[PDB]
Amino acid sequence: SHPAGIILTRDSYYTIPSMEELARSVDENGECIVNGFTIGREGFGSIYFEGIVNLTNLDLDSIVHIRRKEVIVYVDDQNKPPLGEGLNRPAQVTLDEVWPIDKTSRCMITSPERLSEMNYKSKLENASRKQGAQFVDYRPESGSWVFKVNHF
Amino acid sequence: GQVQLVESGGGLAKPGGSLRLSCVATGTFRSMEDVGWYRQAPGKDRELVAEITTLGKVTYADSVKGRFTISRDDAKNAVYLQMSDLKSEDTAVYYCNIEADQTKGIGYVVYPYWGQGTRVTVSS
Ligand code: NA
Repeated sequence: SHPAGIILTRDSYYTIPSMEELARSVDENGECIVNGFTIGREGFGSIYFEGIVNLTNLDLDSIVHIRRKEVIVYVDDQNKPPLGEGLNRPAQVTLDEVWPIDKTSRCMITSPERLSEMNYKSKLENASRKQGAQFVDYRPESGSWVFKVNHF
Repeated sequence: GQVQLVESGGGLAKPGGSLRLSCVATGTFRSMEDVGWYRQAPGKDRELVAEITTLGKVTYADSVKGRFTISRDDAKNAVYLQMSDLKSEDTAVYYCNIEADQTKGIGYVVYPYWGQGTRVTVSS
């Protein structure tokens, strides 16, 4: 969506509303403001920002990085906007295929029985807490971990 | 990310003796998660000796329970095995396994790392 100044070109990334729809969502003032915004990366995860978000000129290629088992938003604090501005605001993260690695074989552990024996869910609850996130859910059969943050 | 392990404390003791194994992790990681000591003798599979998960659960192999004591220091990122009442079957190379949290943003990226090990010989 060139017209809104939004920069998102990486393969596998998408927005909700779609980049094509955001292209048709520029108001009389040159601005693209949506109510509820998701940026996702298929196979990896998504980040949902509730409420009114001004997307104008957002350089999502530089700002948002959804990787295996982690998200990075604003990689440089010198370029991070104040609390409540841009994407530095409350968000709900969904990460896909969040599974432990076998200590000797380095293989992914997906069996729900082994996951429950390690209490992997409790590992994710503790990891959410130690990072200041609010644990929401873990689905073992898909490895989907959901948690919420106040900002980035 | 990078992790380097330095294992030490292995040497020779006779039956009934004592040693202290140590492993120190450095590198770029956020924290140590599950940590454990293992051992491999010739002709055998590598076996778990003792472990402390990131949640605090402790586990000993039946053959060393009450003789070996694992502990961890999460300020210094080090893992120790106090081996007392050593028996000749304890002879093996000992390996510390350290799970490193390598997350860069928010998440739970964890990979396990092995060292080159430290040799224990319990001789007659
Ligand atoms: Na973490």
